[PDB]
Amino acid sequence: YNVFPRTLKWSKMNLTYRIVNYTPDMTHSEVEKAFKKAFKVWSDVTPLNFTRLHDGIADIMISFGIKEHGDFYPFDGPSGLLAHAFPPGPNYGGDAHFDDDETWTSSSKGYNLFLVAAHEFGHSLGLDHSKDPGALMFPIYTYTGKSHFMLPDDDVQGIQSLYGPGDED
Ligand SMILES: NC(=O)[C@H](CCC(=O)O)NC(=O)CCc1ccc(-c2ccc(-c3ccccc3)cc2)cc1
Ligand SMILES: [Ca+2]
Ligand SMILES: [Ca+2]
Ligand SMILES: [Ca+2]
Ligand SMILES: [Zn+2]
Ligand SMILES: [Zn+2]
Repeated sequence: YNVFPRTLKWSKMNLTYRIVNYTPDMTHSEVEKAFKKAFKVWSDVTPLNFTRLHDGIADIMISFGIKEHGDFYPFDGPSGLLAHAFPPGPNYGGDAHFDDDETWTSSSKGYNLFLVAAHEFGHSLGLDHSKDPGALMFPIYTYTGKSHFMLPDDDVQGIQSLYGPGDED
């Protein structure tokens, strides 16, 4: 695994997030739950906590967009780039953007929002790309048909090197 240069990292363990808008492809309930499940991937093996905020500015702002969408990193229509995320820091640090030209799903048809989000949140938390083909932080989108996603050992090691492991006894 690899961490971002400068080892940009969250100093607080209690993070907040907020979904600013939604993709039409899935119900709101379904989108909220994917992102929640994506966060649990990482908080299960660390002392990090993710709390939904009702309004205002959360540590991790989550949104959808197409093409030119408000920053200087436009999306590219269907296929190609699926999402992008900013490394830990103030303001736009931690924020994740997802390309709504993609068809998002909770299954195998389209791109699976949960798996893309889980990979993107790895970035928000300070992981770069892994050279290990079995890694969640591997740079190529990869589908799995497993009910209970198992975060690969490479990512566990990577994220624990930043934040230590999860709780005890
Ligand atoms: N093409 C680009 O320039 C951007 C850069 C932004 C970025 O890298 O974040 N990449 C993407 O959009 C693809 C983002 C991406 C999303 C998901 C996954 C992804 C990787 C592995 C598994 C997986 C790993 C183990 C078991 C089952 C699934 C799932 C999703 C990889 C890259
Ligand atoms: Ca795209
Ligand atoms: Ca932020
Ligand atoms: Ca869409
Ligand atoms: Zn963006
Ligand atoms: Zn990536």
